[PDB]
Amino acid sequence: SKVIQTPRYLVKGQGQKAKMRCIPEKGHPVVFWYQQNKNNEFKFLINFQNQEVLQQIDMTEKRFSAECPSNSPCSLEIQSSEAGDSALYLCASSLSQDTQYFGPGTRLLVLEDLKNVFPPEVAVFEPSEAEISHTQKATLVCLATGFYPDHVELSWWVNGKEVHSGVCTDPQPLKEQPALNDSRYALSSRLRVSATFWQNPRNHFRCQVQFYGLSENDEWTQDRAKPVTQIVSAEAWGRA
Amino acid sequence: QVEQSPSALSLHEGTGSALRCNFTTTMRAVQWFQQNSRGSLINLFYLASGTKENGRLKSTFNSKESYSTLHIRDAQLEDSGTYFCAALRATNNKLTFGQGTVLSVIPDIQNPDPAVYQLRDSKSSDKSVCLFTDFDSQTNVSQSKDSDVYITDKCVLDMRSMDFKSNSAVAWSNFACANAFNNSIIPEDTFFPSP
Repeated sequence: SKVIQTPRYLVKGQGQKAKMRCIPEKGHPVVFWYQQNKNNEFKFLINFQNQEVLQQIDMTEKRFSAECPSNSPCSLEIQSSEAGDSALYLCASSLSQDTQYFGPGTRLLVLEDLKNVFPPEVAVFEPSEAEISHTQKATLVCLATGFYPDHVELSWWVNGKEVHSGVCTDPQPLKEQPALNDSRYALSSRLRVSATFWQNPRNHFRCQVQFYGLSENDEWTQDRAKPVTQIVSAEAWGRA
Repeated sequence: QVEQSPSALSLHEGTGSALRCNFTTTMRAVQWFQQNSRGSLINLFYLASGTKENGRLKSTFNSKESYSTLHIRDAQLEDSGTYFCAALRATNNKLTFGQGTVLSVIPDIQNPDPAVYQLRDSKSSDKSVCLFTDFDSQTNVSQSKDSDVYITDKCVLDMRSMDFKSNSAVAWSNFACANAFNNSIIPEDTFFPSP
């Protein structure tokens, strides 16, 4: 039931190889791969029992190689990556028992090239005094700006622990330059706390953005820093 | 294949409704999922017949009659997401997915206090954003019409310990908070702190 899939996001340029892994909980020998697109259509890709394929998409539509070796994670791989490959690749497994359990998937994006890939810049904005005296509350705002593609995960950390209560993050990044299909993105998130909590200077707040970019394998031949997968953070301390 | 309905759905917090999936060929079993924002498909139910319960969710499946329902009652924010039914053919281990129901729960704002605040960068004082917050769910935030102005959609956060919910939207540029949200229709009584 606790299926693992890696990486959570993948960006590739056309004509590059795209590899993703799945690892079913042990006890589950049946592994399915599905493709979900942005219109929420699912397409069955292939099915494994043990190391043997049970069913598969139409052969003339098959764009990937896939395998489930013994004592190894199931892998699925596209050799000549193309735009139309961009999607959420889902892995599921079952045990007789017909239930299928899904992993968190791999979000694959295919671009002409990796030249416009940029990591986020991150900033934290401190609550206004006006909000405090008007509501006895204090909203912090995190901005992640200038990243591409929109492959990020934002989290908030209070005194070293991840928090979920009082947090709200945009579902959709916005385009810094909507005219360009190539535009960089921005994303905002709020964390709201009581006034007294914010006013305690012993309290520490961090907004953390995990960015998914290039890996060691990608070739970077450019003047600027290779935009590798990385974490960018911004922080603030409470204030009386 | 499958016919799921509705396609989209807005429930006020605390209200309920039913999703339905008709099957146009005979199925032997159905699964229901909720896909959250993270893209995680969360298993709600598996049924080969009859009816099951699972908290505030109820599900029924009838193979002869060829449909399945999923009932949500007492809707919570956490229920938001996209629901899918998926079925196994009776005569193929692959699931066939319905088109999906996108579910939006409308938070109940108990004591609206609409306001627009200005917040400064922790690192740099000159940088700032505008926060429109505490309006009731009736309000809508319109995107900016200027290309140098950025305005997010509204977002509801839930401070659980205090049992307090609040909507907000963020705007920034490279200007004045007093007119950041002007292309939106905001409450008459909206507080604009006098900085």
